[PDB]
Amino acid sequence: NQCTVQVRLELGHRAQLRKKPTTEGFTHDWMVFVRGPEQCDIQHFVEKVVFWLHDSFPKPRRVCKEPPYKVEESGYAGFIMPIEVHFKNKEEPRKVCFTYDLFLNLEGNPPVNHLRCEKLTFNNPTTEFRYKLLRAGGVMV
Ligand SMILES: CC(C)(C)c1ccc(C(=O)Nc2ccc(CCC(=O)O)cc2)cc1
Repeated sequence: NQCTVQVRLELGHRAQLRKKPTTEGFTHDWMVFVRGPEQCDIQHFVEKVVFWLHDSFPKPRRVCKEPPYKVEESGYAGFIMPIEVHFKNKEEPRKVCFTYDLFLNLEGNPPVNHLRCEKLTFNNPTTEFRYKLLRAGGVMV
């Protein structure tokens, strides 16, 4: 049964100036996401993604149960965004948290377009979960 499976997640964000600062004077539009690499379907092993926005947002616990795993909002400032990626796994681990640095372009700088690549290593996953990771394009090591 000895077996290690690796899968890849990409977290990222885009930010630029709003032309029309909003009804609460929002200077930026931004978008944060979680995705797989090209030709991988992370929906096979990802139950859901939860984006924990700033406490100042309405309903700041944003849940994507299916792709795209993304939040699009307007704001005035960057903040640290907890992101939880829940797995379709019956044993441990059930999820992984990331602390995402959602930063905006200030002082009329070009738009932000950032990607953070994360490798997840699953040691001795169950038969069922191993199947999901490999279906998603996971690789045995
Ligand atoms: C500077 C600090 C405290 C980290 C921070 C950082 C960021 C923010 C921010 O942009 N909040 C916000 C911005 C837009 C909205 C949208 C409200 C709607 O849909 O009507 C709600 C809240 C607030 C505070």
